[PDB]
Amino acid sequence: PTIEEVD
Amino acid sequence: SPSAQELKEQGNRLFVGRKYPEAAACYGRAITRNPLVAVYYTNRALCYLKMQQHEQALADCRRALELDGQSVKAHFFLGQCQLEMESYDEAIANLQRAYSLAKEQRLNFGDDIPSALRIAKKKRWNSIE
Repeated sequence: PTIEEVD
Repeated sequence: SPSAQELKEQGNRLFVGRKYPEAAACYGRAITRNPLVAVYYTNRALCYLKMQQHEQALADCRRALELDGQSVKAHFFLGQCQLEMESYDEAIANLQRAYSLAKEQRLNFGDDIPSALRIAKKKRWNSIE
């Protein structure tokens, strides 16, 4: 649950 | 010979390890195998932001958005990028769009996006002064 992260 | 998803995960693991140029290269190799996957571009765009390469980050956001117009991260990374480039109004609208899209998609990032929005609006305001 973190926006600034790769998928 | 690694697969596209193998290279993406290797890129991911390098990113977590703060090896941004190495990770960006891995995503490049993923793209070579399958250029039609939005996440490869949004992942690399985040590398470019960490590497201070805003123009490249911008270009990757556009590649992702053309593949997936609903991408929350593509809009969020684009707004962050614009924020650092001092395109304040564009930055805020893209962060707002990321917020709306995530809400629509029932994606939970807690208060991350509203937090980034406050930061962006604070910066535009302070800049105006």
